[PDB]
Amino acid sequence: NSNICEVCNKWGRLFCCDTCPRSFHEHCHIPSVEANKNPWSCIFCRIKTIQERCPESQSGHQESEVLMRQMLPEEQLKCEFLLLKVYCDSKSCFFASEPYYNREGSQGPQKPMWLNKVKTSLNEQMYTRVEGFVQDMRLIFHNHKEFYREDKFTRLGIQVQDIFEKNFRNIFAIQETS
Ligand SMILES: [Zn+2]
Ligand SMILES: [Zn+2]
Ligand SMILES: [Zn+2]
Repeated sequence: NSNICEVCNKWGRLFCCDTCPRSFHEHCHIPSVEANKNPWSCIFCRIKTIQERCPESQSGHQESEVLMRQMLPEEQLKCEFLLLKVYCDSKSCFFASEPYYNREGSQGPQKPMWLNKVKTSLNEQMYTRVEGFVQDMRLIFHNHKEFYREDKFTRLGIQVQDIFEKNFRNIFAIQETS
């Protein structure tokens, strides 16, 4: 197995996947690494299994159809993995914890949002459809773009949104377009 966490790329107290060489900190993995379970399979392995059990799940889909899916166990897992893929990028640090807004010439967002809040919301089964999760994720970056206006820091929002959207299209097998 790897000797660094797959998500944050640091050593420490790592839990190792039994079916692939990835390792994780307890709370870097999503869901948090399960207490018992020997063997244990990580989220990457669990997603690969879904795909292997239903190869047709990789044919293209319309985003509108994906968004209306109810959060049954497989869609719950897919959203957890997509959230994890965003945390895998180091620039996710800027969006993880609860933000505050005091900048001359800008007003804070009406509905603040951040990664750890989405993480809690998934953990507590607060989303009933994929749309709920995707909306909160997109709102993180939209809030950031609006607040930082012409400051070059706005680019961080664009960058992390691009990681989110690329992973969304991959995980949910959105039909490729120009
Ligand atoms: Zn970690
Ligand atoms: Zn694995
Ligand atoms: Zn099948």
